[PDB]
Amino acid sequence: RKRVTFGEDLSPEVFDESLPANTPLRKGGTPVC
Amino acid sequence: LNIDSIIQRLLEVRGSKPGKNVQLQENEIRGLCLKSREIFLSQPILLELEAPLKICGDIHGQYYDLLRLFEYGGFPPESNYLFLGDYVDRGKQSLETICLLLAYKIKYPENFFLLRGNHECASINRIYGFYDECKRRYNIKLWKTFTDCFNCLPIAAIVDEKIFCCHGGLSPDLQSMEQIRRIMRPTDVPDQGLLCDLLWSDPDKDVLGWGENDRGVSFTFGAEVVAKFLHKHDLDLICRAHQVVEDGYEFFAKRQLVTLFSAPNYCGEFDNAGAMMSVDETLMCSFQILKPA
Ligand code: NA
Repeated sequence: RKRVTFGEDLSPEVFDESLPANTPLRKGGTPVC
Repeated sequence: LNIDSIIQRLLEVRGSKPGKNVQLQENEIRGLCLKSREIFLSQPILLELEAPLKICGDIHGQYYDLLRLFEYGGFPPESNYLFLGDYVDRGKQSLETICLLLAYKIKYPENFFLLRGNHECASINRIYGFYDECKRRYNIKLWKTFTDCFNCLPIAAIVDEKIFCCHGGLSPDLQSMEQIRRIMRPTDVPDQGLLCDLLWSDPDKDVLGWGENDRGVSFTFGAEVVAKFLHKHDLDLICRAHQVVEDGYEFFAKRQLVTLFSAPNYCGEFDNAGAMMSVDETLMCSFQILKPA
């Protein structure tokens, strides 16, 4: 049966407000199953 | 209505210095409103969704941040999305924000979902920016067309019978989910009642049961109300938005409720990250944080 659980913390995607949306400063973590 | 062309034009600024406008034709925006409205009415007012999906909180017209969120989470249809409302007001580009979201709803109607926030209401967005933006860039008739569309948005979602999602929070009136289903659209947001509370209420650690909400609308609710609600409905989590939280997400009541707010550095006034909650096929929930340097 499916039940809510919480995954490990993921490092943030870091961005500069003055930079284009397609060039993040640091890639954040992405979840995997 | 050329949806692919509209999406391409909205996304052309992903590589631009932030702040550039996209000016669609007025008839195209009217078309987005009319077609999305038909889709919203064709789907339930209480959405029944399946994971995997990514859930986002307030955007408030911070269009470039929306583009950054999609860059991180995956642009539709790479990931399924549920947004919890508040697309307009406060930020500088409500129009681009809502146009992209409505365009994705039309393009991916079974994989992309938008709930109603308290700002998707004429009496609110008249004063907090959206009316002014519409009047300046287009006209008041367009604002009225958006209102007709917003009046048809769904107001809550349940994911895999376990996560209850809405913009604001719980209502003392909410005893049965059928009460949400019976709400007819189009509708404005009334000044009190079940629909109002779903868009407006807030959790509060100091409240016993239901209490005053100093927004001057709706209620606050305590941890015990959350626990009782989850147990009654065999749910595991409430996921809601509506309040700025420093880390982009914040738990309440021993992880029984989470608040998501997805507009980083809100209004240039707050010190917050944005977050979305990624829910995998097993209902394992992770937080993807978009953080300003
Ligand atoms: Na249900």
